[PDB]
Amino acid sequence: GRVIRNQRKGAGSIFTSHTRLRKGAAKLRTLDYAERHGYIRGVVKQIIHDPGRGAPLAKVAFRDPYKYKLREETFIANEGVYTGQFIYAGKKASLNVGNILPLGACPEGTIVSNVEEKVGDRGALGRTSGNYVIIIGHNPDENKTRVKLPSGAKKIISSDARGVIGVVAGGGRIDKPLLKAGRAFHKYKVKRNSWPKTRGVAMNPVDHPHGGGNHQHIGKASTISRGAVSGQKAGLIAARRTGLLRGTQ
Amino acid sequence: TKRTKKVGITGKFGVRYGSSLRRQTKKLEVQQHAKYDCSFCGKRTVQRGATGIWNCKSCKKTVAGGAYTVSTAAAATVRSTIRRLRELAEA
RNA sequence: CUUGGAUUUACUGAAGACUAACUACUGCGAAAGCAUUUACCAAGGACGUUUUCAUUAAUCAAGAACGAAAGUUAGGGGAUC
RNA sequence: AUAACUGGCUUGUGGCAGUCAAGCGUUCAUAGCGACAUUGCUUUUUGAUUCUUCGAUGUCGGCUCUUCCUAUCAUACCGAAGCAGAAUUCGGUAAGCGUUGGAUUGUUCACCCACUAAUAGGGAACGUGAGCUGGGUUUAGACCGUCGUGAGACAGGUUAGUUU
RNA sequence: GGGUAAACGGCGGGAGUAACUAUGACUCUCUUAAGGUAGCCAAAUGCCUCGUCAUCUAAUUAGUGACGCGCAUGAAUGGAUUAACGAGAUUCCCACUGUCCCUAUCUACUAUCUAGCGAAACCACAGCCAAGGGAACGGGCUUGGCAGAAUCAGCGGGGAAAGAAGACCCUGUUGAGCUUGACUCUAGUUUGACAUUGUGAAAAGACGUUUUUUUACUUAUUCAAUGAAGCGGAGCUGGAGGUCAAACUCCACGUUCUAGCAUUAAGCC
RNA sequence: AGUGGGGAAAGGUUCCAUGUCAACAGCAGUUGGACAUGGGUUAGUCGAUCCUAAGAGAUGGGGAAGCUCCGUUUCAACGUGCUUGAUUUUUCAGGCCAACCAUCGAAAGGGAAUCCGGUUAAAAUUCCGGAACUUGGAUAUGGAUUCUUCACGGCAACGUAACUGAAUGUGGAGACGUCGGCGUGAGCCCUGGGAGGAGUUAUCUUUUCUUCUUAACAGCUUAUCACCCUGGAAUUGGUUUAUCCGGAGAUGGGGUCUUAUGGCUGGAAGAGCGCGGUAAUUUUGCCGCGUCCGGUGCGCUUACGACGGUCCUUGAAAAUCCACAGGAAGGAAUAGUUUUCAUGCCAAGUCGUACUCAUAACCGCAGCAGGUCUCCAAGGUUAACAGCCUCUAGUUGAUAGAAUAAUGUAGAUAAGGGAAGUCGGCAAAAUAGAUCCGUAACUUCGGGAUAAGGAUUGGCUCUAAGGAUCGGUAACGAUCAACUUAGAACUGGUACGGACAAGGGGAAUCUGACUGUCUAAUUAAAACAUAGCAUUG
RNA sequence: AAUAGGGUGAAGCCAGAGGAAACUCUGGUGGAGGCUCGUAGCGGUUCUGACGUGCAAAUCGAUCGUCGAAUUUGGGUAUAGG
Ligand SMILES: CN[C@@H]1[C@@H](O)[C@@H](O[C@@H]2[C@@H](O)[C@H](O[C@H]3O[C@H]([C@@H](C)O)[C@@H](O)[C@H](O)[C@H]3N)[C@@H](N)C[C@H]2N)OC[C@]1(C)O
Ligand SMILES: CN[C@@H]1[C@@H](O)[C@@H](O[C@@H]2[C@@H](O)[C@H](O[C@H]3O[C@H]([C@@H](C)O)[C@@H](O)[C@H](O)[C@H]3N)[C@@H](N)C[C@H]2N)OC[C@]1(C)O
Ligand SMILES: CN[C@@H]1[C@@H](O)[C@@H](O[C@@H]2[C@@H](O)[C@H](O[C@H]3O[C@H]([C@@H](C)O)[C@@H](O)[C@H](O)[C@H]3N)[C@@H](N)C[C@H]2N)OC[C@]1(C)O
Ligand SMILES: [Zn+2]
Repeated sequence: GRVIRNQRKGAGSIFTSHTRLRKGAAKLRTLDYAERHGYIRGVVKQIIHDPGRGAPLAKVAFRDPYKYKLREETFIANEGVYTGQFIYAGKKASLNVGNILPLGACPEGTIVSNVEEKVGDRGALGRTSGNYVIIIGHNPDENKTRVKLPSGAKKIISSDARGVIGVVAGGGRIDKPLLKAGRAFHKYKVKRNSWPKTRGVAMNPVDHPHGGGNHQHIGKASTISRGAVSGQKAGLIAARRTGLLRGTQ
Repeated sequence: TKRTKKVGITGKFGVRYGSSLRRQTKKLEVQQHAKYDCSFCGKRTVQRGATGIWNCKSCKKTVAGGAYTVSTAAAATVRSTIRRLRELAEA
């Protein structure tokens, strides 16, 4: 047969992300002395649209502690943050929307976003519009905090890892239907080349494991082992179950 | 005169996409294009620029918000929850 | 279902419901209904009045508000039955 | 050296014709029929075979047009009758002359409607594609049903498909 | 051994039974993982089949509506609908007309003839018929009919005319595209051992050394950040813990109404 | 919306003049993109050159037997740094810093600066004549500034001829989608008077046609928006075609700013144009006069402005230039500045530049009915940049002559019938614009719908309605002006969307929801995609 | 970089009418849409038309689909033979 579309994506030729119009990577400030021991104050200059991202971003200006120079930062804007607001980041930052605090300084049930997995990686968790991380409990002796991720998973993180108070803005995008192929076209026009999607059963056997036959059908189980090799993993990879989910989970 | 009985703003879609899909769009598009009261200057001049971005044409202040409304229910709950946890901690 | 220890014992914890006992020939509400604490919001019957208006009223086709449970749509929850 | 047309041999099968005469026909085998048997003919069916053609004979039907056969549907003349007349039936010489218009089907075939003197059957490389047409069949696109794990299969159905 | 079908897929027979008959609500039995549910249908899916009935027509293997033991319908291998849309398939009707009855006439450009210019396909030799025999359909051979130069415009009977070493079929110990529970392997991936690979402790084992389990160290090694900027320890200040010896624990140690400013040190010894 | 006038790609001398006809231009040839001999392409201002884009790619390095692969925010001791007080001793001395930056990548993106007239056989925003501009440098003069050292004025928005400002920091410009109506300007179109010239003239047309123009650049001036001062608002007012604005200060009154765009003047009438005359076998002319004053708009195109809509889409980068914050340093009195005020001086390199841009200069074997990116755009009819006729400009190229049989190809018409033809209405016919009337089932309430189906339409002569600017119950008078709509009379071989242009419709079934997409060269579909739905990691 | 001229008439806005009320109705304005008729453009249905030793190794005529977006297109750039 032939190399399937799955396999062709990894060479990254026509499948690289479309980044010309993007407004910069969204990150927290690097952990420095000020955020480790006290707090530092910045001001929101702009709240802007980032193409390919549902959540708006905030450009925030901070003084450089060590030389006469301004520093601009690209944050993920939480809902309620506004231009001209002061943003406090550090260990002594107050518990207000938009402030960047370590997770150890937030009581049970604090809603937080753009949360670090490891201390100082500048944010990995709860970054999309309408999403957030819940703080479940504290383990002060071990310096570990337990949090609830958007997917429902529970995770133990260092209490020195930071997060931003509030909910990521722009929530509710998916509530409105797209209604049109053209809206999807415009959506992925600034993300990557992954649309439209041809069905594997509509192809010939060279093109895809699902192709061929005098009727369109898969012909073998679409649940594929985790240990299958590239070119075989099309369908439902390592599925624990299939079919309509009924009841609770 | 009342030009359309029920389609409202989704009259631009004609007879396409199905009535349920158009009716679901109507609920969010009315909120999307509505004027909101600014919490800073007190005028009804807040409109959406893009998803999650709400500008006031009067005082020129932009606040991050929801995709189709200025404030979502989850964000409102967080303000009270963050308000509450703030004083229970500072006391 | 259980020797992979089920059931039973103690501690901590997580969920959603529900509001026992007090509770009655007792209360309120147009009816459907309404039962943990507290605070706020506006509403109400009765009573008391040497206050006020002066027939403004009764019942009502048409036309409207509310309306257990079950059932429907979309989210969220989904312990128990 | 070998199948799928035509052609050739064959003629079971198909079609057509005889001989005998048990019975039918109010009695009367033979006007008209004709069982049980039995002799043939034809190549307008389908087989059997594999002789010719695989450095290719354009492979359905229709349309168009000519001609030929006779085992004669009509028309000419006549013989027979269980021929009173009328109508009808059997038979002879006869192919000179004609043998139609439509609904459904790609159809040959089939089946109805109607007209007509009559609406006979056949051949000519299953006449006729450098005459057409291209509905069907019979490349590649696509759908369904059954079958197959699958790729795919199906004298099963369906739609689109360059005629030098 | 457990779960999973909006995974691949699958979704039954045989007997009897109602007071005319017929049918069978009802019963028995065999059997499955389950025995096709809601719907839908001679449908683009039904062989039989041009199914049967009705409608449409003078007449309908077409169309439509019904019926359903359905060769072999059927539920995201999606079922049944469905307004709007369609150079999609199909039937009927109105309008329309040379599609036809049944053909006629007209125009331009060709064809035609001329001056000039001037190819190609194809070609064993060639070129009138009937019969015969013959590789079983001859231009040539045998026997007949016959048979007179040179030619022009047309024509599509024949030259089994031309175009291409049949694309169908079969053979070949010739392939190739594709598939899989074919034979034989393979990238990847996973699992163990050994090496990289050092320094301790406790507890179970077996003859001062050793097997196993856990857990301690940091310098090998691995991950990450940075323009390698504030690390580790101690101390100076305060505050709380009521101290009692005596300074013993813990905490902090310059920035939070506001979209300003902070850079090239003052001061002191 | 060209058979007109230019260009990009591609070609490469095909350009022009002279000569020439063997071959080539499928006839011809005295002609030619042919053949031969010569000539021809002039830049500080137009491009390239520079910048960065997607991307490409060296370098300490890490792989690979290696050709080489990987990395460029690259585990690196990475400046061939910069500014001073000067020293010339071609030596010094300090002080600032080094986050980023090898390099390549656009003749349509970004970007310093030029116009008009004339001129050749063939070049011109390149030459000539005149008039400007930019950048870099040098530097003199004047002006400005200083005894209150680094200017004044205005309540303010801010104004000006100038009117110190190091490191460092910051801001702006460069620099950005798309659609809708509205406003303004320019060019074009239309139009009156007058001054010339041409035409028609049997008759007539105060007539038919034509000329009457004004660059870059310099000065003054000129604006929507925005902003400032005053003042303090419900009897809410102002206000757009589009409903937004006002105690966060409206309406009213008075000012400030951007100069897009227009006006006047200089450039500049000396040019160009139109008439008339004259020398002359003439190079090249020389002279006279004029070249003026208005109107109009749902016109066309184009630029700009103020607005409004739209997105699960929010619509480059860099070079480069400016400004600000800062307060280092240096500056006065009988004296330092600054070339961001005026004037003056010097210079601007390299390569491209002819021509074609196509029914003959490119690619398709060729002078091939194919293919190949883009700018400008007149009158009439009209909704119209469609179709039809015309002006400017350009062609008149495609072998020709004589005839007009059959069969063709392209196009027409046909009595009566009206799909009987055929697999099938294939093909053809029928319908068609605009105004008014009328419009079913069904439906996702949006549609279906131009459903179906009727009536009307010419010409001529009239009438009515819809405005602008001036001037004080001005409900008026005056002056001016665009075509829309409506009605009436009269009239004709009943014609009239008179050519052109221009839907046939209805009742159902199957199927895919829809718009969209593919088998370049036999299949456009019911196939693919799609939104929606579900499952998996 | 490019895309005549029409039709329909979505939200928003103004004005009026009806009603006891809840509410309802009308006339304008506006100018939405992978809306529609239809040029240029892009495509390629049918005649199974022409041609089929062609003008042409895919063309020519008519008839057609679509025509403001999943639109058309120049140049630059990336992806390379199991
Ligand atoms: C012109 N229409 C005709 C119609 O007339 C009719 O034709 C038949 C024809 O088919 C019959 O013929 C048919 O039937 C005979 C049989 C009866 O013997 C067969 O032998 C013959 O092969 C067959 N074609 C012929 N015997 C009479 C015509 N009217 O049926 C056929 C038709 C086309 O519809
Ligand atoms: C055991 N030796 C290690 C040696 O391997 C190495 O460590 C690198 C480290 O330098 C890299 O990290 C480095 O390089 C990355 C780059 C790859 O993007 C940089 O982004 C990063 O700033 C830089 N610290 C890290 N990403 C991997 C380690 N093995 O250097 C550190 C070391 C201790 O010598
Ligand atoms: C499934 N087996 C195939 C096997 O058949 C074969 O494939 C060849 C392929 O390699 C050939 O192709 C070869 O030659 C061609 C060309 C020069 O002819 C090249 O373009 C190509 O690079 C070269 N690999 C191709 N022409 C035929 C296939 N069957 O090669 C091995 C294989 C890919 O595994
Ligand atoms: Zn505001």
